[PDB]
Amino acid sequence: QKLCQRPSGTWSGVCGNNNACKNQCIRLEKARHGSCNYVFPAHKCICYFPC
Repeated sequence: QKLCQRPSGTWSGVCGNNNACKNQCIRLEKARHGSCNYVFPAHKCICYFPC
């Protein structure tokens, strides 16, 4: 198991707080993790799934 990233699901916008959208992913789209991943040109909450 590692973490695979997936931006779309519950997230749409900017990455406000790591823990916030992490939890949001896990609750909504049911990810394992989620954080501000720096994709050009700005941090977005990318949800991390177990892969």
